[PDB]
Amino acid sequence: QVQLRESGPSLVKPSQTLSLTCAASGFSLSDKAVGWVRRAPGKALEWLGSIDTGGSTGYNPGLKSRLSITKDNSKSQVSLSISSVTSEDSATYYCATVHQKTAEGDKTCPDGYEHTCGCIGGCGCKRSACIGALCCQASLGGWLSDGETYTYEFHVDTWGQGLVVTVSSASTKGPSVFPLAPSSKSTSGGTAALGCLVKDYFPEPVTVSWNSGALTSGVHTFPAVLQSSGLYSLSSVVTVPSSSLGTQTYICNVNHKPSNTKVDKKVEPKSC
Amino acid sequence: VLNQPSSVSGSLGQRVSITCSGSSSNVGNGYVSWYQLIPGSAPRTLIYGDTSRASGVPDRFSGSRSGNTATLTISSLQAEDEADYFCASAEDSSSNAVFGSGTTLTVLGQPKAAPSVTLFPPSSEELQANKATLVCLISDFYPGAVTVAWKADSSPVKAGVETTTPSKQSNNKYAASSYLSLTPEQWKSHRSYSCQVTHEGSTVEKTVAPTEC
Repeated sequence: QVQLRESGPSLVKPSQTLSLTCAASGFSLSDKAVGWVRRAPGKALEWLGSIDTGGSTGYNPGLKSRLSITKDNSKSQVSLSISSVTSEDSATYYCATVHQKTAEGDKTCPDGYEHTCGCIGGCGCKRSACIGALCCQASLGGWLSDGETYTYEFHVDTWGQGLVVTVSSASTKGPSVFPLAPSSKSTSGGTAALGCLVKDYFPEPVTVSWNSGALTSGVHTFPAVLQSSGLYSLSSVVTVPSSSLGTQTYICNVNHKPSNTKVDKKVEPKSC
Repeated sequence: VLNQPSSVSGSLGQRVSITCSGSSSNVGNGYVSWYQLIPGSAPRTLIYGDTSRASGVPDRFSGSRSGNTATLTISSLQAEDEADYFCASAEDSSSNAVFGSGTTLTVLGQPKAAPSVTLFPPSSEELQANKATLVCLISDFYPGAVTVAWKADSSPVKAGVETTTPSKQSNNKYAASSYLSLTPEQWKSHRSYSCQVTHEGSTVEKTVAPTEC
């Protein structure tokens, strides 16, 4: 299957250059074009640029001066660099295979218009209600379909997963991981919720698995809170049989790539 | 930017339409695409070439166009369809894509689901690091709107409280969390702390005490 994976720093200082990389799998970079798209928090999708099968690049015109896309078919990687970034560039960045084609010969007339060849000068488009050989004139709202009708096709095919990027002068902070053990009164009968608190990290993102990924059912990782301190905290819990709270091993696997921190926190049962 | 409505709403099982307005140099060129961005998930290509459904897109999603205004029509509305919807189209270059301003879809008629609250006290490890965080986890509720209040013993607490905006889980219900940061001294000095979660006029209170270990 076609897969795309973004890598690069999740934190960049203001005025630095953000450089990302896209790893392709399931196809060859000499067969499909790859493009970059970003969505800042709350705002709309924003096109960045693409590089086609021939190494030819196209960019968002307003951002072109600060962009640069390169490719290496061998390593099967697509790169993106954005210079002089600011808070405005904080966003989720996607790479994706994109469809790009320039088509010609579209003499079809829009809705409410009709194709005719009985106009002065040959064939064109007239309003359906217009009558006469001058209906392809501009004064009557028509046009002659002569020569070059270039139509541009674009759409994103397979979307990457997306890399979170924060542009800030605040410094990285790795998380403190604390066990969340159920007490004898916080259980829920035959099951109980145990978890991990991932406290005071910056920037996003953080991932949590359980037992190296062998425990997935009943796992609920909550979205992070952004605290007035500018730091993030999130929690992950898993619901397990109450019988096993003190005989089965439960370990949360926390990953905070922006600080190069990984924590395996074994959650032990409380006594009372 | 292509012009879309800020928001639209349709009832369960019924049908909704989302417009995408531009010029003859983008939407007019007749190759409009549509994308579904569900919170937390990667974007999903719905439509391309005005009307062609992308791979795996159910038949319920229909694209159309008349002149310089395209339309995405979603039928048999399901709760999972709530998401931000974007149109796009090239402009004067196959490598110059323009996106719409986005439309938030609210599916109406979804029934109330009451929150489950789990409250954890500070771990013994954190207390030894001279910190203390109460963790109030809130799950499985709809609509995604709660107010969280904290009590020390029976007195309200406003300092040190951090609460998330609710966000949608996989099961079409919402999740939220609230954190109360204390010193180990404060935690130990009170008889209990409480997290009070109010959802649709009903309040769930969970309580923890330093005496419990």
